[PDB]
Amino acid sequence: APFGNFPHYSRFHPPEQRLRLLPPELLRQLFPESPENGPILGLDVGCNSGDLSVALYKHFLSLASREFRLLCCDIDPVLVKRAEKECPFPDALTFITLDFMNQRTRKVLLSSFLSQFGRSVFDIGFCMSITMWIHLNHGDHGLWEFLAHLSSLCHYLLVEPQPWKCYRAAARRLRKLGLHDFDHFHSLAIRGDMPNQIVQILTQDHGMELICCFGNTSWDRSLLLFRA
Ligand SMILES: Nc1ncnc2c1ncn2[C@@H]1O[C@H](CSCC[C@H](N)C(=O)O)[C@@H](O)[C@H]1O
Repeated sequence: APFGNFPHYSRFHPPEQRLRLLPPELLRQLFPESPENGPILGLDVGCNSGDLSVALYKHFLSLASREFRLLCCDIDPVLVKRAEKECPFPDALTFITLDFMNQRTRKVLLSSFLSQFGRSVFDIGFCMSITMWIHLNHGDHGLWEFLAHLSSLCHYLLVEPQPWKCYRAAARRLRKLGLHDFDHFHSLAIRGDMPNQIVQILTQDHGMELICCFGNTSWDRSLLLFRA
């Protein structure tokens, strides 16, 4: 699993103590309630086995005027269709297999999904614990391009950057497991304060402003909310 496609990542830190400081009223606190805008469209990048996506859907409190549709994508197809067969809400969550660092696949599938509601772009994006894997697999330039695509693809963006602590463990686990091919740990110049580095990249470069954060940047894991 070089892209970090660990089966059932949910055994690793539980959904509940990654959203305990996340307000359930977030969907109420971010979007108007006029139904003319249509459903609230979320893009969950990196839905390992649907656990955290289902938990995010069950966690947010609805508006009772619009409905929350969530397109979740992942690079491992077996994991995606497991998430499909394990998923409580069929008519609310749509699972697809996508390598987000592929222009053609991403453009085609994301326009196929958003054509169903008009929706030139998404409403809210979810980038939970995928930053480090995009980084390790495509260098600083791939992290930059990933954040750029998500900034120009979403109105709001809830990123969970993995700290530099996890980088060492992941790089060791990949180097020893005959997979140092999917690892640029040496050539990474963006380092140390991954939350603040993501903040600076999404702020100076991609026209987004940090409007919320739940957790400390020096904590276990911090959640960071940007808006275009
Ligand atoms: N280029 C890429 N495009 C899409 N998904 C990717 C990707 N690289 C990695 N992923 C997916 O991103 C996930 C990161 S693991 C995090 C799982 C989930 N976000 C959670 O926090 O519970 C992995 O399951 C992997 O399958």
